[PDB]
Amino acid sequence: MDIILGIRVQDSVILASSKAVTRGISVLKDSDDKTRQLSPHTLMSFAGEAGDTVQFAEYIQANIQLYSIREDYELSPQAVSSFVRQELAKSIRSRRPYQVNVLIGGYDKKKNKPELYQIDYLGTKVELPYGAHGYSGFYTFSLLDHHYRPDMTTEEGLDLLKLCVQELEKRMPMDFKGVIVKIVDKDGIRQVDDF
Amino acid sequence: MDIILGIRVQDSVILASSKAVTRGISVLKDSDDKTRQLSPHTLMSFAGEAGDTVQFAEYIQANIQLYSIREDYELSPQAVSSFVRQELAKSIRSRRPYQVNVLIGGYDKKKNKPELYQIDYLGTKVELPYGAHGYSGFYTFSLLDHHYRPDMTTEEGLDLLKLCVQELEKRMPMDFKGVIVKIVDKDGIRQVDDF
Amino acid sequence: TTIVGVKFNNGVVIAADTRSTQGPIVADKNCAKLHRISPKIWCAGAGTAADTEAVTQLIGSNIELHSLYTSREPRVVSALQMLKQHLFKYQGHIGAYLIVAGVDPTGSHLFSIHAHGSTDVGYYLSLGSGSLAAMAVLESHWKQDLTKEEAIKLASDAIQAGIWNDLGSGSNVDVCVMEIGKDAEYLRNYLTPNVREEKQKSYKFPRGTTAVLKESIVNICDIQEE
Amino acid sequence: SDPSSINGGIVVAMTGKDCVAIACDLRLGSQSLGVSNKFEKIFHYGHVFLGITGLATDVTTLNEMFRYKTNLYKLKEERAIEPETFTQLVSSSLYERRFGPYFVGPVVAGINSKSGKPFIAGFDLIGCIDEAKDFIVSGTASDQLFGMCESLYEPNLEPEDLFETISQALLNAADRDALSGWGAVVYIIKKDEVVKRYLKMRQD
Amino acid sequence: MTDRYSFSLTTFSPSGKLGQIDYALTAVKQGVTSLGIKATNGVVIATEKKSSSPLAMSETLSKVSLLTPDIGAVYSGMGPDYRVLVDKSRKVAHTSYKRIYGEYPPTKLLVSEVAKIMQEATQSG
Amino acid sequence: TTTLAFRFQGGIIVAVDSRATAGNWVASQTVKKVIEINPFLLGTMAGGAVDCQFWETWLGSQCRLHELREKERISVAAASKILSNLVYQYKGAGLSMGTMICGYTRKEGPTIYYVDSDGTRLKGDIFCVGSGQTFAYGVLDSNYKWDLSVEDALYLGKRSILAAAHRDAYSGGSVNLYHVTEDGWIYHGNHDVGELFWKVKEEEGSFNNVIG
Amino acid sequence: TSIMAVTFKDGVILGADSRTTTGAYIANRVTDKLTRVHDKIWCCRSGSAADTQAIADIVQYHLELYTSQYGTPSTETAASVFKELCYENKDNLTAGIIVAGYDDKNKGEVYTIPLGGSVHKLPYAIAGSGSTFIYGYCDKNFRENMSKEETVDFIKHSLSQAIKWDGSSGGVIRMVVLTAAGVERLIFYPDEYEQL
Amino acid sequence: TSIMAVTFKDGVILGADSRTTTGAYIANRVTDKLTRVHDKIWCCRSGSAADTQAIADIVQYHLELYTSQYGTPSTETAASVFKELCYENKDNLTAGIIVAGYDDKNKGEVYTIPLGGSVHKLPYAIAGSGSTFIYGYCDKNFRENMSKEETVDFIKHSLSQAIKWDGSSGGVIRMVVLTAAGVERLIFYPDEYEQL
Amino acid sequence: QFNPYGDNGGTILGIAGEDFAVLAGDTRNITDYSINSRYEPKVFDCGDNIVMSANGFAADGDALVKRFKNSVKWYHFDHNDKKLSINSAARNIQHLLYGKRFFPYYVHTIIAGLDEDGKGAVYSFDPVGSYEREQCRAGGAAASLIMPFLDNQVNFKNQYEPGTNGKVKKPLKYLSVEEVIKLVRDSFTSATERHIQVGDGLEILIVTKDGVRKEFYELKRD
Amino acid sequence: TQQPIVTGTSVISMKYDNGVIIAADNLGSYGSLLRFNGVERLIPVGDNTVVGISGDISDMQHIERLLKDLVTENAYDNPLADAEEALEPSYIFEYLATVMYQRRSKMNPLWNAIIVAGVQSNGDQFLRYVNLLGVTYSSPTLATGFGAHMANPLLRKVVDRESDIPKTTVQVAEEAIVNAMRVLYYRDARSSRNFSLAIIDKNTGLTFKKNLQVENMKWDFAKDIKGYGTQKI
Ligand SMILES: [Mg+2]
Ligand SMILES: [Mg+2]
Ligand SMILES: [Mg+2]
Ligand SMILES: [Mg+2]
Ligand SMILES: [Mg+2]
Ligand SMILES: [Mg+2]
Repeated sequence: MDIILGIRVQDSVILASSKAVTRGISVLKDSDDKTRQLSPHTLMSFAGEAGDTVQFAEYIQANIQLYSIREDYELSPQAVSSFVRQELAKSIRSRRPYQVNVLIGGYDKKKNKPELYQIDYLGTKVELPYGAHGYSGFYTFSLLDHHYRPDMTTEEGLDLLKLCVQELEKRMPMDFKGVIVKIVDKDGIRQVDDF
Repeated sequence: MDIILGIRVQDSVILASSKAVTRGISVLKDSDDKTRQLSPHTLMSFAGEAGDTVQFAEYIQANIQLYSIREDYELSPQAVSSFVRQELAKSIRSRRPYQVNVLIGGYDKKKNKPELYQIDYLGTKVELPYGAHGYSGFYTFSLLDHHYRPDMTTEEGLDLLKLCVQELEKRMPMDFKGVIVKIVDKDGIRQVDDF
Repeated sequence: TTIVGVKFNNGVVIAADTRSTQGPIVADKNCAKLHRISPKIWCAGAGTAADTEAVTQLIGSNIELHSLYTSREPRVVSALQMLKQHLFKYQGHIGAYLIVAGVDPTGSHLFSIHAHGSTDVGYYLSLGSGSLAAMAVLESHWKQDLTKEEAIKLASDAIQAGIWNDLGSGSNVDVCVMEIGKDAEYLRNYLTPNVREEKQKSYKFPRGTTAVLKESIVNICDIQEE
Repeated sequence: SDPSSINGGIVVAMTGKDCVAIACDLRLGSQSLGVSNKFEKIFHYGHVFLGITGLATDVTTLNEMFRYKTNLYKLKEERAIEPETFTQLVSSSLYERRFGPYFVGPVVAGINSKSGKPFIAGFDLIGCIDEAKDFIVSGTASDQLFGMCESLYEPNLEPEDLFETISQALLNAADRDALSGWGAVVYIIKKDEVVKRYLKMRQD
Repeated sequence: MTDRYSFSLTTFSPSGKLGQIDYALTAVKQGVTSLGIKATNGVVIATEKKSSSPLAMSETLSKVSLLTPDIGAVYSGMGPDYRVLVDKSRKVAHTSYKRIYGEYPPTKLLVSEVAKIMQEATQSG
Repeated sequence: TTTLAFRFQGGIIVAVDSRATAGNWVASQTVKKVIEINPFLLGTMAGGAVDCQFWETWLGSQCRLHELREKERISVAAASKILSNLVYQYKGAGLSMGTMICGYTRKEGPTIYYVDSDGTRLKGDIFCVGSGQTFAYGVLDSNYKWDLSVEDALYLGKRSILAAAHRDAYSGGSVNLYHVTEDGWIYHGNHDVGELFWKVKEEEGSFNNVIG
Repeated sequence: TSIMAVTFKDGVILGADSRTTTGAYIANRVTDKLTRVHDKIWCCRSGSAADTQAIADIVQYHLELYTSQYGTPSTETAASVFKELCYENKDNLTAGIIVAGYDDKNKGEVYTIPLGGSVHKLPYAIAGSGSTFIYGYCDKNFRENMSKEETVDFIKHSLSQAIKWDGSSGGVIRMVVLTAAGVERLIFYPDEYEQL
Repeated sequence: TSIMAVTFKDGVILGADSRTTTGAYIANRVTDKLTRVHDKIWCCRSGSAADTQAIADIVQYHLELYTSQYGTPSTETAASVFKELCYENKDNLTAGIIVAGYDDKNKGEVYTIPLGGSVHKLPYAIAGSGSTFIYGYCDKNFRENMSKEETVDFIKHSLSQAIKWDGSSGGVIRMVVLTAAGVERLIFYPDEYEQL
Repeated sequence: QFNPYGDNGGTILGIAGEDFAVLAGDTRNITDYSINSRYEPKVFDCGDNIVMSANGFAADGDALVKRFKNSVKWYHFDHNDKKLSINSAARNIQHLLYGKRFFPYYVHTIIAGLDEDGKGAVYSFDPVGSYEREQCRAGGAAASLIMPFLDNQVNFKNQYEPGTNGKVKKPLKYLSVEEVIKLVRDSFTSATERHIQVGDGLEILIVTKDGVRKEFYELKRD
Repeated sequence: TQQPIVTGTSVISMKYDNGVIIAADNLGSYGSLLRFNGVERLIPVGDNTVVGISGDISDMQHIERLLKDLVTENAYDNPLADAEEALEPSYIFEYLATVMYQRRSKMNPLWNAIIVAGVQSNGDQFLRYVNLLGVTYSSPTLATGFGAHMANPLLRKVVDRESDIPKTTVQVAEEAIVNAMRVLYYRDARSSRNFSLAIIDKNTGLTFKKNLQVENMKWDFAKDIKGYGTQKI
């Protein structure tokens, strides 16, 4: 798929992901949710080749849910991101690699800190205050570089995110049909239904 | 460029043309007028390869304006369309062909009839009640086939045109930044500034 | 690379230059190209440097185990046979081009081995990008019944021809002499005709020239007691 | 397309009097796009230091692999691995992927704990060891580093002088490379103390 | 054909004894005496060359064997079992160490590898 | 490369970076990407360096011949069209050009034409061309107003190049600023990105991600 | 390469040049292309040196193991083993081998095995790049039941011409004589054969 | 194609086979490859039939116009005209021509013009696909100042072998004898030359 | 297929002083891994106190230098023996190069001399004619090895004044001709060590108001 | 654009104290076929210059005619054609170099490598190279093709730099050239035993030697070489 953004503020991680699914010459859907809840305090958004994206996301989801049951314990965002990276690093030298890029937004309940991890299809992991995949960063990073502060509130983060989306809507040739925004914090995961 | 539509109603011809100009990754402009007035009662919209489109359109404009001065007389839309077709037919077997598709909307003052001509870069001319170029027809022709009547008013034609644009905005992946609409009738050419 | 091998009266000598390159860039100015397969069986490698090192260590390892198993000193023909059958199996993908030389109870031997698994016998051989320059010298001055001192001279002169005339070869000359009934003598940097001249200037900086943001002690030690 | 120059970055290592120095830039990119300015390329296993340039996923993977292997080494051997031994381990580990290699340019640096001898080594992506006395370079500005090191370097530099030499070698090399920079780190390594310094440089 | 003995031939008896190991130790007890002494600047290992016949050349039968340039081995018990263990010990010093680290294994780790081989013959099918 | 130009109340701001690369190798940090066509007209350099240099100094010669013959300043429309018609003749041959022809005349006011080696000629208010164009556009779009002061407009152009210089690997070195008025352009100095970045970081509070 | 094998009254003689080239560079000017797979079964090798060396070594192994079990193999048997390797691995081999041997029962025999892996029993065979230039000469001058001296002259004159015209061939002319008397090696230098 | 020209005591003789193939199909089995550009200057043609026919026709025109102005041309002059066409148009021609002629002053002369468009004056020349197989034979059997009967036998035996081995050559052996006496055509059929 | 281009190696270096300019270049000429000549002059005195070198493909290099020398000669004929200023020479060379825009001279050209105010001047050209006045420019095979060193030692890049710790830059003090020649020699000595195509000899042409002077130095021949 | 058909291999040459020596074998190869054995590839121009040519033979014959035509043209309206206004090596070379570069620039090269050897009016040695690309260079020793790789190393041991030229006699120089030709015969698969050698001396003039042969060859050691590794018989 197309645009996926992430921003880590003071006490939460915000993931924004486009709603469009374009298969061919037509936009088949304009309400697609490009994300999966891996654990109560860990959310993963994804973009890449058709089929591989959802197949990979659901496979990771199942594995983390399995771990959660076995140990009766939620893995830290760092631990989940390392597991995901390894799977992608394993994938790149396979017969047919997963063509999937992901952002992992999580709230570490032990450290009481939000954490955003950016991982591409090669297994290239980076922890960031804000991140993106594909061409999304080209349009948005100059705005994020300018306005971002580590002590931002969730409401300020959403305003900076709106500015990023507005710039995308202005200068991107493709119509990505807006974004679904989700917030990850100490209380868990919730969707901002009006954006 | 991208989308150009045309519809011939009872007493006028309406041409709708997208405003976007994309150069690769960015949308450089969102207010581009993809049309030239060839004579007081003849308008030509155009879409194709960069540079060639405007170069061709202005070349035709100059030639028709030259004819208008020499003879002190406005050529009929049919005559103008035949001249344009020949130039494109000449072009296709040249060293470097004009990669330009055009719609010619004109009001014949002698016959008191609106006329719409569709000509592609090969020099393929057709007179139509409604027409398009590229992928525009794929989205819009089913609506036009259904609703179109030869005795439509200009206001009804604009409403049917809005429905076509709405369908394009819904199902096309590209953001063409809306359309500039112009009406050609017995009084000449005018732009619908709110659409 | 320039590598040569020269037979003489009571043994064999191999030699090599000491330049290893990455395209047009000199990675190491004093590379050691003379490798040991066994105490008295040495070889020089050209082509893909990792492959030459890797294939000599593998065969060198299997040669040692074979020597222990048979209670006999290793033979050059064994190294040759094991090298060629390995290289042939990989159909040239292991880019190892070797000159193998040594002494054993059978006598003194000199072979060349190409990456596809073909081998050759000779009294004088050269391999590498400077092999043509070296072979010109060998074809001009080689004779039958060379002495130890003449063979060392000829071998190093052939390497020099490569050093000066071949851009892929340079720096120093390494030599190893394997004589019958004697320990093989490895002569590292036998010639040193390419020492860099003193620079016009010292580029030692004043302390505090570099701008620094943060300093910290790195804990290399283990977790401490108490 | 070329895996060794997608992410960019550089590592340089130098020997001095009773000390070694290893340094790297902090950039990680997706070709033209700068992605991270905190991507450190130097790691350490006990007192042995390893810099790795090239494809970033492989840099990460190999670090995790050598941590894995040096940890088992220590449990069985009951001692920390030495630079000379680790160099051979890096070489063996790379060559076992001969026909499907990690796209990296590793650089080993350290001081032998028993002999006190300063040691550096470099490798190609496939395992060939370059054991230079003076210096080792790696990455997308390796040509620039070769030029800087060749002119700036002199033998038997004291730790605080060596710091200036290696820092200036890295900085000016990185400023002539589009895919290197965005910060830098320098390790000064002595037999029983290691100092880590972050350098101030242009951020373009 | 096929090795259809995929089960252990050494098993715990009711008393907790591993019979085949005890019986192996009994065979070692019958074997010729060998010894080892460690000094400050060296180690010595020694044994008797019990010649089965005076026509036999006892020099060809090596009871004391080099494993690596810095490691040697001697035994008591069944000679043929020793000979194959020496072959495996020499090879494992290369395959599981020298070809990885570019140096010969330390005494304790080579011993550990030999011990592992002997343990496996105590549990494998 | 990152080049921009935008129209505003006080005329036109032109801002460019200074970096030139051949692959990953940084060939130069001191390249002039603003061609001074004449005292009243400016052009930006992107794509092919020589193609922009050669044909825009040639353009200056054509503009000079125009005002000698017609005894009148050439319009920005006419100047831009001389260049676009020229490159259109070469279309297919492999010219590489992405430039903004910038000027301020009586009849037109401040005018910017984006001219292209494919033959494209677009009049507009804001243009950004080069590998770092997307980064510059972001800062421009969110901060641009017609009623900007000459001081603030100059800073906006400088800051937008800095944004690109930071993120885009093939942009950097230094920033060149120009202000185009009706009486001619005014040069506003060369600004090293290295020194500018830290200065802007501190004074503005931006680039918190970067450690300084 | 120029190689040939010729049957005559007392047995068979194998002949070959000594040039091995890498492009236009002569990598070895004193190559031995006459190789022994058994006491009195030899072969001439043309094509990929790596391939033909690998094949010959395998054949020598097979005939050594054959001899241990069933006694001395026939020349036909040796040719069959060559063929089996060349035919079954035709996709990965570039080998053109002439097999020549002496039995007491069958006397001198020559078998040629071209690229495809077929077998052809002949009175004499020629092969290698230089053979093209002497098809006419050899066809006109070969006779059956020649003497040893006549056959040596026939081979010497033939390979002399092959060497003269083929740049890929040259150096010394090596020969191996296979008879009841035993195995005799011959060598002929440029100064001898060039003036013929 | 197998073609040759041989100088001898009384002049020169041109020889050729008669096979013209399109792939493996023999399009013409009785082709005349010995073509006349002047009374006593002929040529043997190999390569593209269209090219060599076009060249020969142009040369014949040039030598006819030469003769009208300057009298009888030399064999060297005819070879020069052939060369000029072949060399200057080397990118668009596939022609291998042997030029042979008889002057009274110079007697029998043979010039060969290979693909590149170079000229080589020789005592005798061989060319065409079948020539490869008789380099050895012709080199061993050619003598200078042979008789007419010896030269006919030399050419007959040579082309017989070329035909025997080359599938692209065959049919009849045509010959043209150029001497002071005049121009004599000879033909030799398969039943005659195959049994040689 | 015929390839009209080749690589003759070599490395050149131009440095502009305060009242002087130097243009240096190694004298080695190569193809692939072979040496053609250990001494083949690459930097030329073109008259009017201008020195030039066109490094890369030597045939195009020689052709361009030859045409520029010719242009200097005809400039004198056409304009009453007027001296061709370094800036005018630079613009002229652009047109020579751009003349073959679609079949370029495969060279990296550098000229050096004095400007009309008597100050040191160096101009640098790409293969197709884009040019620019510069203070410091290395060209050719070992350009990537030399330029970073020059950024550091000529322009004092990344060097700060001790004690201030990154707050005060090292001041850009003017270098003498003797100081520049030291940096040129050390640049080529280092390039010779680490680049296989560099070596044999170093030839330096020094331009001042007094005229053009030459200096030659040996380099390693391996 | 073409491909070379009939080809000539190495041309080798060197300077000595009083002049220059140049040599080249008499072979015209047709791929791997050693087709023509009597090809002269050293072409003298006047009594002061010898042009040695390798590569395509048809282009060599064309160049041979250009040089023949150049001598004719120089004699036109020139009373000093055999004196002060005779053709110099430097004139002949510059002409060829111009032609070679023009032809490569039209994408239709003369597929050759050429060495012009001679002695100038003032007694100076002239030795310069030019090829199908129009690339030119001069050196105390020059060689084309395989000669570059095998002859130059040997010839450079005699004259390693400019200062070694006055120390090198014609006997030493000729000896080195003849030895180099032997080495090329051992190792170049497209070479022949027969060659020509030309000496241009400022005192004794042009000495052109035809029908030379490679002699004193070492082959006896071949008898002892058996098999490719393990074979004893
Ligand atoms: Mg990533
Ligand atoms: Mg950079
Ligand atoms: Mg940047
Ligand atoms: Mg094979
Ligand atoms: Mg030959
Ligand atoms: Mg060098």
